[PDB]
Amino acid sequence: SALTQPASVSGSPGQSITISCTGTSSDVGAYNLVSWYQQHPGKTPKLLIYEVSKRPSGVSNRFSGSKSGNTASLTISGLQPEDEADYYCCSNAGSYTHVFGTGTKVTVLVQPKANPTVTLFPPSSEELQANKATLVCLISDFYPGAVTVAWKADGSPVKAGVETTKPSKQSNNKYAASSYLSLTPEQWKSHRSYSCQVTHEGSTVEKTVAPT
Amino acid sequence: QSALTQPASVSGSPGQSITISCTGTSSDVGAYNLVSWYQQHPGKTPKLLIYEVSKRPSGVSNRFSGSKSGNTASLTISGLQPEDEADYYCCSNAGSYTHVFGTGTKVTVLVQPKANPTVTLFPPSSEELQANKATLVCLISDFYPGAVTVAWKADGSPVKAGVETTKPSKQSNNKYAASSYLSLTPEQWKSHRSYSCQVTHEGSTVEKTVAPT
Ligand code: NA
Ligand code: NA
Repeated sequence: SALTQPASVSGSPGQSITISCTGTSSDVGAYNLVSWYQQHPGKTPKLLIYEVSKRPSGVSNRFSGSKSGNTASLTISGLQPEDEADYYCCSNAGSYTHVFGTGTKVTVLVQPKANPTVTLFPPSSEELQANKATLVCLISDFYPGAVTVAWKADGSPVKAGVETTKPSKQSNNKYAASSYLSLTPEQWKSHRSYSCQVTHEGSTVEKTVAPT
Repeated sequence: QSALTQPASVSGSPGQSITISCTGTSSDVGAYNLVSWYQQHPGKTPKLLIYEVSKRPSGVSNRFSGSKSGNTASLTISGLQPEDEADYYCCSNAGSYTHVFGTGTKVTVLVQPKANPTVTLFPPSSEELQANKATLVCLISDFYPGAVTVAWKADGSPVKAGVETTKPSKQSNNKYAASSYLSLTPEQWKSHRSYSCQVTHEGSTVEKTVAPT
């Protein structure tokens, strides 16, 4: 069973952050064999900590590790922009078996937090004339680069047919993403409205669209 | 702190060949002819595939082969089959009585054919126009691999100002999706006769056109 980590955390340059990683008494709690890895996208992982608290040669002392019960912790002090990466824990579940955490993305805040602009598009006429009814929810100009998207039909949940893209930085150094909802024309015309609800930093924006 | 470095995961198509790498040091992989390879399916006991770099036990298919060069060892799986989907681990002697193991590689077996993108061009929405904005969205979906080139036109003429295109991301069907949006004022939108989104993917081109109404 995988080890449990928070999906993300953020801090300002110079701050201290802490990442926790929770397992069971058969792995994290059974041995002092917890290791921490830093991975930038596309690069091989770098070992930061091994055996709970030991640093390999050449690893900065800004990184420290500890453990209490079935939870191991990685602390990063003096947060620097180069520390923006994915961090995952690893632990022995036995002599040869290892279990891995799900990874925590560390965001180093390089600009003010920005709530997203949300623009919802009904199906185009070309689309409906072709018996398609895809809706697109454009989400732009937000920071940091994480949002939660939920669709609705007449104020009821809709989970099937939804695809949301991973946020990516645009030219204004803010993040953009889109979510689209594949619908048949019958679904589109049988409801009074469809809604795209976008949540960012606990704040929620909902846009609504209706057949015409 | 020692471990043999393996890529976390690779993937290949049925029938093709893949090669896993296993990087050690001059004191283990590079020092001896004693690299082994194991295959493990979830919840099952590991199976020795290769020992002493390239020797194959009886009962192991000859589709598995091992080699090494310098401080890096390699396992090759020819004629990839669905049953080959598993975790693969390398190990090497670090000395007479010591051994180092690898971090493991998940081998996923999945057909991933090329696919040209579906392109849907959206004109400005009503609420957007009443807020004095007229963004156009070009939805680009269901393509593989994850690289496209988007070009916008107005009146058949190239337009690069005010366009943003998201980095393509893999969707639930293992194909990629992205969107390109063009930021206009309502006045710009109405002052043109035509707007077009042209998507290029592997020597294939799709152009969609929309006009104000
Ligand atoms: Na113009
Ligand atoms: Na045009």
